[PDB]
Amino acid sequence: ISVGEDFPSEYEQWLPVPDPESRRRAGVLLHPTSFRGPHGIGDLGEEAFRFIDWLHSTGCSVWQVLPLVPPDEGGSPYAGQDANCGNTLLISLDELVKDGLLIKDELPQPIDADSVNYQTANKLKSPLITKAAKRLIDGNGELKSKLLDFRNDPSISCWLEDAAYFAAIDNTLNAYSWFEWPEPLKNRHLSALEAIYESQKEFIDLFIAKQFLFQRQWQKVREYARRQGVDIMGDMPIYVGYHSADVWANKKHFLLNKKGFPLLVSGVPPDLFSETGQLWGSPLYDWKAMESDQYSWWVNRIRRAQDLYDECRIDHFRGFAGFWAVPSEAKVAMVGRWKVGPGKSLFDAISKGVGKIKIIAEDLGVITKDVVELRKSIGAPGMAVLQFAFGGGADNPHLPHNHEVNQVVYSGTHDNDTIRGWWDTLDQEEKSKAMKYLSIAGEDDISWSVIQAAFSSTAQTAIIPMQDILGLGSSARMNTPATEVGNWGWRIPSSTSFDNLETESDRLRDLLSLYGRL
Amino acid sequence: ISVGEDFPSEYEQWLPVPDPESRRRAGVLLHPTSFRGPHGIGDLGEEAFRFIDWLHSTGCSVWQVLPLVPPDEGGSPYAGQDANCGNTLLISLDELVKDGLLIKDELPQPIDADSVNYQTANKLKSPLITKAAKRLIDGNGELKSKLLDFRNDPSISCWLEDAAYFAAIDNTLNAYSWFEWPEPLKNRHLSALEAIYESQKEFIDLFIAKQFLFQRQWQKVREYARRQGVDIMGDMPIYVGYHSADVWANKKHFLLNKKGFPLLVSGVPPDLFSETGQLWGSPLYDWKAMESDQYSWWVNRIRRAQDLYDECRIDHFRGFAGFWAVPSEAKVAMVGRWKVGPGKSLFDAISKGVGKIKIIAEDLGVITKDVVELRKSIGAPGMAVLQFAFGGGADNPHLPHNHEVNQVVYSGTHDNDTIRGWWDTLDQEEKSKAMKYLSIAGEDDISWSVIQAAFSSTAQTAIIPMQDILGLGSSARMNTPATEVGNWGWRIPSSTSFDNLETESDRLRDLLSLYGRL
Ligand SMILES: C[C@H]1O[C@H](O[C@H]2[C@H](O)[C@@H](O)[C@@H](O[C@H]3[C@H](O)[C@@H](O)[C@H](O)O[C@@H]3CO)O[C@@H]2CO)[C@H](O)[C@@H](O)[C@@H]1N[C@H]1C=C(CO)[C@@H](O[C@H]2O[C@H](CO)[C@@H](O[C@H]3O[C@H](C)[C@@H](N[C@H]4C=C(CO)[C@@H](O)[C@H](O)[C@H]4O)[C@H](O)[C@H]3O)[C@H](O)[C@H]2O)[C@H](O)[C@H]1O
Ligand SMILES: C[C@H]1O[C@H](O[C@H]2[C@H](O)[C@@H](O)[C@@H](O[C@H]3[C@H](O)[C@@H](O)[C@H](O)O[C@@H]3CO)O[C@@H]2CO)[C@H](O)[C@@H](O)[C@@H]1N[C@H]1C=C(CO)[C@@H](O[C@H]2O[C@H](CO)[C@@H](O[C@H]3O[C@H](C)[C@@H](N[C@H]4C=C(CO)[C@@H](O)[C@H](O)[C@H]4O)[C@H](O)[C@H]3O)[C@H](O)[C@H]2O)[C@H](O)[C@H]1O
Repeated sequence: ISVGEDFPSEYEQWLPVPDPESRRRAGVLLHPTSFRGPHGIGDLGEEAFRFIDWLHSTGCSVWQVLPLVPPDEGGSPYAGQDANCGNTLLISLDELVKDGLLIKDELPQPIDADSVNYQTANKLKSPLITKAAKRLIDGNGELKSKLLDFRNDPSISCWLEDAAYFAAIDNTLNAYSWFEWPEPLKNRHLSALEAIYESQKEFIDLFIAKQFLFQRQWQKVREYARRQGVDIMGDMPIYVGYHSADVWANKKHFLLNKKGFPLLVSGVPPDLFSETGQLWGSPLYDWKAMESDQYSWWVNRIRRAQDLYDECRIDHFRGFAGFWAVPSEAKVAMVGRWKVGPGKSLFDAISKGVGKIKIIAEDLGVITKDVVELRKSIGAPGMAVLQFAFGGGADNPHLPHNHEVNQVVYSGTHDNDTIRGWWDTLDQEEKSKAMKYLSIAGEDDISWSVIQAAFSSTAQTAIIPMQDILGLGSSARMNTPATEVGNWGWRIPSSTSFDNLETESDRLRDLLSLYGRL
Repeated sequence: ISVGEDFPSEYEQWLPVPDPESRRRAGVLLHPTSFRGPHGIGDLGEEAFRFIDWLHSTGCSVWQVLPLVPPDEGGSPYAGQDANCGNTLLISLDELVKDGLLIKDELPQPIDADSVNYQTANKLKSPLITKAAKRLIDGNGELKSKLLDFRNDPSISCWLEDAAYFAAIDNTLNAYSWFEWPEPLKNRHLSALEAIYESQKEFIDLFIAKQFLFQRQWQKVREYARRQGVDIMGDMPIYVGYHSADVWANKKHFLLNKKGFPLLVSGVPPDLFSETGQLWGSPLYDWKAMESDQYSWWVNRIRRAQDLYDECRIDHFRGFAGFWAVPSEAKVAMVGRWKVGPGKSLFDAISKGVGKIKIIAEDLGVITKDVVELRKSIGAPGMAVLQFAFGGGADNPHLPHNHEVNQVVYSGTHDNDTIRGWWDTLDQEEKSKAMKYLSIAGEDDISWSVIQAAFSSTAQTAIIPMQDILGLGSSARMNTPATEVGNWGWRIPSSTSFDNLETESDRLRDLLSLYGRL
């Protein structure tokens, strides 16, 4: 219509429509090992479905988990034994009964494990998981046909075969790591791998069958989440452990010497958690090498993650701009150097290979100019953690008035204390600063005040740890960085069920309503 | 530095620097007619400088005024008698004593005017302002030389001459408006204008001298503001009155019939303020005609505003996308229709002619898709008013969780009640809704709770009316839309001075500090 002319009679109702991709929402951070149950550890069975139902009733639409990789021996998902495999100790045994692979009589006696012991859980559950996998590979029915489909899926076998062979070799040998393996296994000579197949054929087929079982139980949890309107946000650990099929089967893509030993290892300089810095110990990526077959190993990680999650947190995102390299012999991280990461070049390859992708940049720590620019050049939202909001002055980016829309706000991460515990240890200048910003009734319910401040944010997504919805103290902390004992063990108390959290559900629902996050 | 290589030793300190154009700030809305003083009305003398000093001590860096045009007879700046002229009743007489144009003995006896009466002020001040202008045009000194410079400034005369001639003709004739003027004055015949100059030469030179005096006092106020770090935000009324030099000297650029009578007039459909809508009564722009000499009249408005202000509010911004046209004979606005505005085409011409300009879009009312898009396509911030936040649900754009960064947040505008008065009339559903969002101590200090909510916003600029800093009731309301009597009259109580507002100053300074607006 030309300037000056009349509009049609429905001009007043030509109102702007809210973008569905801009929808405000809330979520809960809860790793599946924290579910209750009689087998020493949480699993992908009934408790997972009950939690989704409870989460649905709160109005939350996001469930954030830690990485689902097989953890290290202290329970850590961030130096896993493989990059793409699933933690087979998350397999529900009760579910294997529904699938026909176990009979009820075989299910073991319950144990009291108010925290996870990964070794206790392993001794109790692995015999039955192997028995179930044995019955699966023996059968000729529909489930066997689904296993064969899984195996020869081109994008499963490009990681699954190497991982089975690796697990098989490690079962044959007494060595501490693959560094000590004999040269022909260590460097993957065809005949040596052929011999391993012949002598460890059954073990290999069992390992592949256990990965199929994990895959199946997880995809069912995720379908049930989708059915109840819940997206699952996974977690992509930046580094993988030395003793893994990933490092072993792609030596030239890591920073190792001629004999396979790491030249440099991962960590961060002196920070909040340690005076000497955090020495993680992982091997590091030879980025110029990776660049040369298009980061195909990184592109397969993201493809695997797309199959497991709706959305994905990229751990230590800053590491792709610049990474901290410590000499491999060092006993502390504080002696080390910053090195140039792959930058945008990695993310263009992920785009080109995988397509459109929902990524959350965990951009916490030392944030330099090149990190901020990388995050913005791929469009990924960053993070705000309220527990870091009350040091410094009013320009602190974690304070609500400084949040952005394309961002996720946490009360805290799995690396922080709970709110209660954090408030208990808090320095007095930081505490009275926080009282001026927050709305506090009783200090008992400081959790709800912080949760309230997170939801009132302009940030599109607000994530709360289950510990803070339950108002738990420091004994419920999931992880303390720069410590080796007593992490990754927290479980929901055996006496709290998802049917006894109606008050919490309502109180949350009220807040999401109030801040337009339903 | 290539991928994999070491960074230099100052990598940790390559931290991102905050953009100075992103600086958060606060301000006060206060029209100069509201200043105290003995002459029935506020002026650009000592009270203006005292306010700037007080404003500086609070930490605010913005002073927002209403349009400074000569108002209509009820005091309204939004249907002024001219578009570019200054309200000569804002001239300080005490300042004219300092300039040598008046002697102290001539200054009149004080009057008690706790609200402005524009006619009382006109009777009292105009004889002395004319006396002062007479002494100015009679002189041969430095001030006369500055007047001559003002006159022949090419971008002053392209509006000032028409406005003097118009005022001169109106002084000669008994007519109500220029519609009733004889054809040769009405249509600006050369010989008829020549005759006016010869018979009204002195009046004309006096009018031009009064505009010089306004210009001088205003530029001194603005230089003092700049010295104290205070920007002045003006206001660009969208429409100008029928009886003005603007309409008269540019007939073909308005929607008038062959004889000069308006075909259509301005207003808005049925809304919050009136069941029949607001019939403003102004003539309307013939936009296709204006497009044809590049909107040169609009481009001169903005040029004039650049000379008076740092930044400018565009009143009824939505009107440039679509405008409501009511038949001229109508007694209510509710019978009318929406017509297509000039859109981006106007703003490209302003860019091309004036350069870079700091514009605030007053995008309140009925907001259609084409308004949101126009605002965004020129990059202008919009507005949020907290007084409209508590109708509807959690998607209401005036609620703090929905603010954007490129935005100005107000407790209220000059069109709203004060906070106190607003809270006093508030419906009970709206009131308990507000109590859940706001932090309220005593209801007396509801003003400070709303001021707090405005400052805590992510919006880059927060503006508060002086009435709310003083915690005043509805009697201090500046304007009620769709009313004709009792507006534009509010003045600071004669017993409140800027030296007795230390507590207010501190309390504000505390809030700006807390929300990073210092
Ligand atoms: C944890 C987090 O750290 C970095 O960000 C921190 C930052 O450092 C802090 O300063 C702070 O920053 C705030 C700041 O305080 C505020 O002032 C400011 O305003 O805001 C900033 C935030 O912007 O907090 C942030 C965030 O917490 C990183 O940047 C961040 O990405 C990190 N979080 C990630 C990353 C990892 C990486 O793995 C996870 O790390 C966890 O897992 C590892 C691995 O298990 C664990 O390490 C333990 O286990 C190792 C295996 C062990 N290594 C030994 C191994 C051997 C075998 O070879 C031995 O031979 C030898 O003895 C050792 O090498 C480690 O010793 C052991 O510690 C980490 O502890 C654990 O945290 C994080 O979970 C993940 O979220
Ligand atoms: C005022 C404001 O109105 C519009 O926006 C409103 C909106 O209409 C409201 O509904 C509400 O919207 C909210 C809503 O409630 C919420 O639910 C929702 O969530 O948010 C929205 C906000 O987005 O509030 C908004 C904002 O207040 C416009 O869109 C907005 O731009 C307007 N504000 C501007 C514009 C003007 C333009 O004039 C100013 O108007 C003021 O000045 C005029 C001029 O004096 C005054 O009019 C009086 O004086 C006239 C001379 C008189 N005319 C008579 C003349 C005659 C002869 O010619 C007579 O014969 C005849 O009887 C008359 O025509 C008028 O009668 C008289 O009223 C206005 O009253 C005065 O307000 C605003 O100050 C400025 O801020």
